[PDB]
Amino acid sequence: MEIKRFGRIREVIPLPPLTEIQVESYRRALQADVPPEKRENVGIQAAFRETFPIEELVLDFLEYRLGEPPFPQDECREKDLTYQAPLYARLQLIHKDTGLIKEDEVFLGHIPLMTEDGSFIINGADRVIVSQIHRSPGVYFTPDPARPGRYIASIIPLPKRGPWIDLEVEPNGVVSMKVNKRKFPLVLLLRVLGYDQETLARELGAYGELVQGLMDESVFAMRPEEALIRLFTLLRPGDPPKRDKAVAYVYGLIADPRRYDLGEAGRYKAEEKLGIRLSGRTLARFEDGEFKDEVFLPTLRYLFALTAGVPGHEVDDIDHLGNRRIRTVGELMTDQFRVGLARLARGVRERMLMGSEDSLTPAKLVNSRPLEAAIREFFSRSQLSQFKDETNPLSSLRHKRRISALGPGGLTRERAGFDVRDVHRTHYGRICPVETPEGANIGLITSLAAYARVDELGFIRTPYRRVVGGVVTDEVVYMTATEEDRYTIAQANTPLEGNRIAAERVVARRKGEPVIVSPEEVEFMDVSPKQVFSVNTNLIPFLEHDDANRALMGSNMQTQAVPLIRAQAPVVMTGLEERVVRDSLAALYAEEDGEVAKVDGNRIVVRYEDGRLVEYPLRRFYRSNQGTALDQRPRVVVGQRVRKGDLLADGPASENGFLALGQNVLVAIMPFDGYNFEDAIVISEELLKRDFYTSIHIERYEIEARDTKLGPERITRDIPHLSEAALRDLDEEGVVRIGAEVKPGDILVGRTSFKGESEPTPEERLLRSIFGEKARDVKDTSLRVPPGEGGIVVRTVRLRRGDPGVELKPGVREVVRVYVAQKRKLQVGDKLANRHGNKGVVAKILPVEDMPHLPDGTPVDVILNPLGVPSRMNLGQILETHLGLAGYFLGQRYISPIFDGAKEPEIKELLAQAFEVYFGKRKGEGFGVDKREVEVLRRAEKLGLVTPGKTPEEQLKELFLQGKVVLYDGRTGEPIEGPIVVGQMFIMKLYHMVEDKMHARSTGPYSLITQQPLGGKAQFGGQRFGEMEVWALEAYGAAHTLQEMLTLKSDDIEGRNAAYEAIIKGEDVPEPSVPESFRVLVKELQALALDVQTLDEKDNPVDIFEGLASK
Amino acid sequence: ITIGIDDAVIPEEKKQYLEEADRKLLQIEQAYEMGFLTDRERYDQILQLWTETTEKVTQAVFKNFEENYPFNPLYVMAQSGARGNPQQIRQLCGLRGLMQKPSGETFEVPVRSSFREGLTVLEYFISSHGARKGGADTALRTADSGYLTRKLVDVTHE
Amino acid sequence: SMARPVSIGEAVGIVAAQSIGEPGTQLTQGLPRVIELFEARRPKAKAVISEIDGVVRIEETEEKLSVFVESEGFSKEYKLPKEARLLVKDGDYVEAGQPLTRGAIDPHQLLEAKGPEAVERYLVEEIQKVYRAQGVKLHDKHIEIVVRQMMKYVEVTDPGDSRLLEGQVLEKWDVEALNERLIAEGKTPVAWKPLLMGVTKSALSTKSWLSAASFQNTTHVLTEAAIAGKKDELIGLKENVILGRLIPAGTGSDFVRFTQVVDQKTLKAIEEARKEA
Amino acid sequence: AEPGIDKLFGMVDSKYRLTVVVAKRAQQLLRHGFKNTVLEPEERPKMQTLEGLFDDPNAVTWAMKELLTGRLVFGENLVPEDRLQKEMERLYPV
Amino acid sequence: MVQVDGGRFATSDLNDLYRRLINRNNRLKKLLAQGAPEIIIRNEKRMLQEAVDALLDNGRRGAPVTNPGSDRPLRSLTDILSGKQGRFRQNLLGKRVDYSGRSVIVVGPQLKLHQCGLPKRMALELFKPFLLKKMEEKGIAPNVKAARRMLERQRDIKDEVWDALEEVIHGKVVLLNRAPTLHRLGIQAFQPVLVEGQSIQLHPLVCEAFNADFDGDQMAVHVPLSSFAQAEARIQMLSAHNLLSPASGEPLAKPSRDIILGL
Amino acid sequence: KEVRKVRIALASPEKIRSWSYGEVEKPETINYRTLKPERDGLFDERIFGPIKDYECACGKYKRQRFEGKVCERCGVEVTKSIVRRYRMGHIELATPAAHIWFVK
Ligand SMILES: [Mg+2]
Ligand SMILES: [Zn+2]
Repeated sequence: MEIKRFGRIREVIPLPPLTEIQVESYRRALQADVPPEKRENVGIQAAFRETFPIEELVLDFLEYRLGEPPFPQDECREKDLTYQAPLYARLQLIHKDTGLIKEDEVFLGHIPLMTEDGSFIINGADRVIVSQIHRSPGVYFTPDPARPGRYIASIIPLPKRGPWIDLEVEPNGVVSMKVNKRKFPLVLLLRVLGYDQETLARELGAYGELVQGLMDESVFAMRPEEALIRLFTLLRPGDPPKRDKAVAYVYGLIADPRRYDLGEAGRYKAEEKLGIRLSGRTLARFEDGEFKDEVFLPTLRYLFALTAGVPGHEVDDIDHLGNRRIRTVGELMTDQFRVGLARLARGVRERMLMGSEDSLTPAKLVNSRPLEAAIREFFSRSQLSQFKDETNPLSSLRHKRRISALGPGGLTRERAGFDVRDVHRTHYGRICPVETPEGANIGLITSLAAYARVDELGFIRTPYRRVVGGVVTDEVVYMTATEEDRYTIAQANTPLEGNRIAAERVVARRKGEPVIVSPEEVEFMDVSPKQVFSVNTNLIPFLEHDDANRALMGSNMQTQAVPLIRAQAPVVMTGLEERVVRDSLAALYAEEDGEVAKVDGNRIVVRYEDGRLVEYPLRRFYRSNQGTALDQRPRVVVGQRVRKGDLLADGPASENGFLALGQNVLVAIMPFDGYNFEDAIVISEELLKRDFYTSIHIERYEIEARDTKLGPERITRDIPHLSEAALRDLDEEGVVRIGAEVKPGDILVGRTSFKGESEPTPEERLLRSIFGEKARDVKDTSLRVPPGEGGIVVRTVRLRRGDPGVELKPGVREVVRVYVAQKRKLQVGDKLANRHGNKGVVAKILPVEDMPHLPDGTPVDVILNPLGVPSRMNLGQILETHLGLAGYFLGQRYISPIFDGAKEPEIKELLAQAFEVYFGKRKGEGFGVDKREVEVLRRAEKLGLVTPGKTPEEQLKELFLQGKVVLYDGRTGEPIEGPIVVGQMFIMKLYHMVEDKMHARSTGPYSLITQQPLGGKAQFGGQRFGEMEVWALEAYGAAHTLQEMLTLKSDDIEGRNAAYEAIIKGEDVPEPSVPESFRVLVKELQALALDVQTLDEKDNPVDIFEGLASK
Repeated sequence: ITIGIDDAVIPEEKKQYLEEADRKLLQIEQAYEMGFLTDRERYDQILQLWTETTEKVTQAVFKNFEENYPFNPLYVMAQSGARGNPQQIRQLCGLRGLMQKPSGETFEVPVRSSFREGLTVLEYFISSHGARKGGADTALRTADSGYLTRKLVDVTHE
Repeated sequence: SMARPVSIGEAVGIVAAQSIGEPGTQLTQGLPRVIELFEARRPKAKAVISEIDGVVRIEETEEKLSVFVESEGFSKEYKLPKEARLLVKDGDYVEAGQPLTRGAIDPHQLLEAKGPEAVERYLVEEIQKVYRAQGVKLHDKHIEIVVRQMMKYVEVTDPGDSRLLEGQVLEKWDVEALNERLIAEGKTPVAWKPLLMGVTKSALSTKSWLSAASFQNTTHVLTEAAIAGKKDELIGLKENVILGRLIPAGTGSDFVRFTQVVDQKTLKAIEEARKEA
Repeated sequence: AEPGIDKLFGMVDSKYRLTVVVAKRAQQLLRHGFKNTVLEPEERPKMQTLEGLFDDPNAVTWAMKELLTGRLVFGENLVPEDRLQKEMERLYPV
Repeated sequence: MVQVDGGRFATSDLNDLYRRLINRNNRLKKLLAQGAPEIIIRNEKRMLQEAVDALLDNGRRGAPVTNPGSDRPLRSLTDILSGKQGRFRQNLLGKRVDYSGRSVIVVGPQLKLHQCGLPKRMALELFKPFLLKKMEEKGIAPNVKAARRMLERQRDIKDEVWDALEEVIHGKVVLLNRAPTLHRLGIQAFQPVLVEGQSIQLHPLVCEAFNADFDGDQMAVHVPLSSFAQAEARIQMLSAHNLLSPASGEPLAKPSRDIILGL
Repeated sequence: KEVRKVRIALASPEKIRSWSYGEVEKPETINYRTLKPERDGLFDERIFGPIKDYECACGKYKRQRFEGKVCERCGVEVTKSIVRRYRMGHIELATPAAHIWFVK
């Protein structure tokens, strides 16, 4: 078919690997490939270098090595384990004196391994790690809020690597250090670092107004070690200030590279800022017992130069992207690993002080529990360790490229301001400005831009072409925001005559500001408009006619699509719909050339040109995290050549390598009989006739069997008082056979439970002894269907204790897991959307003959309310509809890139040809105009739509060029009184439906603790009844409704029992006397040694208990 | 009642008003070239000029709708009061106007286009600021509103 | 909601609070200014008003702006910074309570100057100014209700012949009832001062110990429950909800809680059987 | 809308009095199973089924119709309720 | 202190408090019974005051005592009374409720103003006891037990039970509700009409009073039980008798988008 | 009748013992082997009434015919068991103790 393209911009680079951030970060963090002598000082290697040796008889570090998972990935997710490798470390416990070198190869727990696509398999659950942004370390300058002419000089290290540093101006003229919420002088530390009045007046004598304000000679009286004892009394009051204690303490806080570290990126930023070059990444150098200089006096000079108004000295925005850095997954596991290593370091420091000083294997010197517990806790319960979403391939991709600011070392929801939610000036091409969740998480959770890459330092780099003269090059350099801040970059839409720029006066960003520039001062140029937004936002065609709000809602709503069993690629695409399917790691592609050997529904054998006969298995009918069918339908046939990279098998939610989320449906835009009122959408039965919008959901159930001290549990084909008629589907061991359908409440697994000893009621015991159904030693614990569900059992899993590689919580004998699927069609009350955010629930399915229809008899399928458009300013769906109309009548698809696509007159040309191929064809069989269209045509020319005097054919041409065609209501035959717009539209189907929503309850189970009805729609119960509803009831004053709401429909016992008894007795439910809550409150108050006197109006002490439990 | 893209009719006085704005901006920068005014009052006069031209083109749009297409569905929706304010109709036909920074200071260059004529990328990156501000304000607003009602009904409860 | 005189026994205050807090989710100075006027706290642009009437005699030195309100014998002088955008001119006789410069007014100053009534009128005017500025139609009735609830508490200046103590706080009704009893008992009445307090404090200082006990600061106000040794009267609603009782409103109002119904014929027979004895 | 609701507001000064009146009347009519009505067969609240026409089971419709007629004296302290109950049970048993 | 299915006892900490108090108290009774040296007498009285403190409030003085092998502190009487989950605040303001239901909404244009659509499954699961009483009152099942276990199977749903169901709802009224309820029109009363599907139909002219639209918003539904509650609903809370704002007296059931458009 | 006012006040040990049906002595709630509430403990049914209606734990009467008479062979009388809900015991201290609220 014809696949037309558009656009006048040819890009020079392709898109990078989209998930390269996660896998690249972890692969850098591991170095499991490299020989150990080349393991650079980064990640696990760096942590092992810094935390070793142990100093107490000395043990140090040689190298590490990674083992292997005992099970493959699918087996690991089958048995619900963690895909991990053991870590071994070569160790040399070396006593300095006796030369005893106990060398060993210790075992240090397990490390979770990344999957191929970039996920993690933790206990069978599919999880993922999201990056965490924060402020970069280094040195910064901020305006002092209290003193407006002054500033605060901040120095911030790595997180959890020491406190911050606040250089401040005291109200006199001396400057002071604020550390650990405490103020103390700075000349004290100058004296400690060896700076007398000489050096201060010798170097900083340019601005003596604060340097002679800084001057005091009493600190120059005391030496650096006496100043050290002095500051030990200062910052640690109520402590014995020995000189050795003070040296050790302030070495540990200031010159310790083991507990304190300036960021390497922060060191680089400080080196760029002050122009100086640092030796180390600490605050002081512990040398000769004392300390020596790192960066104290250039910062002081910068502070005074900014204080004196010297040029080249500027405060820095904390939200500027040159000052905030990302933390990938590898840094996170590195830091958690560092915490575990410090924990085991202090553990073995404890253990070094015990034991015989000779008989020590290092294996018997170390534990593995705290490190493994640290990593396991981080991968299980930490905030960034998200339960990975896999609804569609795009949703998994977006959740892989998410960026948060929350979590540890971040921000809480209370302390969240507005600028943290705001889009900075320099997010351009680095963070998508429109893709974010709404709600409380707005402005914090986001995603990376498309062409954005991350460096090793943690700064977002961005591609730009250079411009040389009036010529743009073909190379391209990545930059940060800081390097972007010294140029003048023109846009990408600017016209070019070859590499010569075609325009005269260009638009450009100078320091992120729009400005009209001559072509000479252009140094750089954007690659493509696609470098602005994210990959979700880059899917929406005609983005330049939609508001940011509905674009946000559409871009988020595309993730919640559901794969269809007869899916479709859209008729309007943006070109990016194959790179996402390729890099999603869902479909299957040919590595090597050759021929298709064997095609089957479970595996594909290919003869390669190498001659290696390779067979790919096909993951077929895979349950998602959220109960979505995943499978790889094949796409080729035996006896057919391939190339390197051809499509072999169609992955989930895809079609021929294109992305397939919804369906291309014909739709007209008009109000229809109130069914369109407030965003409700109307369909035809034709969609359900030809299986459109049909999905498959696999629900997984579970039941455990364990050991009970009251007699352990067993699973069998027999349970007290079961007819076999209610049992005809189990196997001989008890599980249902594969293939049977099941209704709600029917038994999946029949599990016994050995009974305790208690009392049953005498009447139903008498019923059991009179009817003829006695009791057994055991009672029922059968797994039945929760109500409303149902369907076909597909796959069973029967684990046991006593199998290889099964690891269960103690007590458990065996567990059963059952997979049940169902094929959901489209009914009333399901929620649809299209890409421009115009969503809504379906309202009323109609028989097809009611629906309006074209003059040829083709009926429309979906109706849409027009009035949801203009208060939203999302016009792009109308251009989408026009293009879909042309593509319907010509049978061809189109690609319109973002911000460079088909404008009006090209669509006018395509609609002209489509009008030809429609109307000349229907004229070709001898069918001219109708009376009805003549009437609506002259009524339309009464509205200034067509110029009058023309033939009806030319007017119909003009209406078709307008994108409106005539229509006839199927209910009544006459035409609609105006021309209506209609065309094809790509429409998805959203994830949630009524099945995990709709439930209702009359009576049933109760709380075993509070006697309330149950909660959650899964557990049969009733609704939460918030206090605002109580306020509404009091505003109506319907009092007895409120009282019966608080007791009779709730945790009262006797009232609800009498109520049910009276209703089955068939009278009015009576009114309770003393309140159940009243009575228990009186007894709680009397429990508190507090008499409460319930009175009448005349002080007679009225009893509310009727002397029931009172002597 | 349907919506076509041709229903968003652009009146021809838009570009003429923009020409007058261009030459007045020229004259303002020319007066700044002689130092005859500060850049502060220059900024102020530019804001003044763009605001006045915005009002003028909105009036032009509405009188054009009343003149030529009284049964245009967009103007019908506007006058009926069912959906729409005049500002939304101006954003669909005239110009978007001006947006401001996260600091709240308004940019000295406006959006020259509607949604119908498309947008330059830079204009979208400008208007994203105000859109993000509005969404954040609503999401902040909800819980504090419920909180206010709670304190009020607690003090008046009798 | 019925375009008619209100039925007896309706609960106004819940309707009042709901109608006030409903369009607050459509507010962008806005909702903090609304909260400020409900808290009656110290404002930001604390304008200064007149307290004693007289003419305005401004004095403009280049570094200090002073003003002199000048009666027949009282010249009260106020000292203002230079940025204070005024409201008056020199040689202007103004009234007490009327402000001199721009900016909002602290309500305690107005309580000193013009008593409680202009305070209530000013609060109503401010809140209606905000709500009409946002384009939300709302009858002032509910705001009147809650601001009358705000001015309920009074301070015992000097106890006199009373059992009570000085500096004590109570409801205006109780000091009025006990004072009119005192002048009916031949003893001297108590002197009380009108006392504006904040809305959270107005809910805090209530006499119904159950409601305030349940309300908030539940630890120490439960220690106040331990303190109490008092009786409750079950006047409000919250106590009847928390004790689960039939609330005294709507159908539960005591004006209509015992309304009998009967037919004609058997009523006549019962009455005849009554009158024959 | 329930019929004659504006005229029902025309009868009693207070809507809550009307509410407790119809509630108590419905309770009486349920406890003596509609044989102690004041209406006529044509005044009975009918209910149309596929079988035909029957008396309505909801007592509240009967109470509203009876109050629309004007045969029910109401108020407070017309009689102590106990003797009302005894002679109501005596004249109208189940 | 009750037995959960796992063998554990869901246990109030007050039982543990009472046990420790009884242990220390009878221990010190035995200690005074012999005439012990006074030092352990002072220490035991110290522990006695500590224990009765922990019973009155674990969590005032020193460390709040926990169980051995638990970081979590206990729950004393003050923890029972006070708090967001206590008696006073929680257990009367904000609860759960029988006879309820939850669904999604959808427009129904053909209804009258005081009507709302109910799915047959929902009305079956709600009006069950009335249906039981009427099914016994008809000749369909002898007692409540036969009618119960014949409604147990969904194959047995004949047409007579639907006739009984539409009998017993004649003039009954339910309550519609949407979180969050700002003002008193957030809960309305409605007469039900049975429909198909799995969704609550709704009249258009009330949805803007709810400030609710059909973007997928959920909904809750309750049912009053007493005839008193029925009259309380049908007079005041019925939507046909609530047309003007209690805020300022304007018609909240005014027309809206398509209606005003057509006119 | 009906309640109109609620007065809260102090306590007194005599009224404490008036509310207390008896004394609690054993530090055991119920059994674990037999799940029986032990005698003179926290869940001792001869203080707080039975668990089931109209029955004694020895088994003298299982019917409504008697009411309130204490069966001596177990110690529980014959009643409705919901008096479990409204019944208190007491513990006599060896030495008086401070209600810590007035302290705290
Ligand atoms: Mg919604
Ligand atoms: Zn026992």
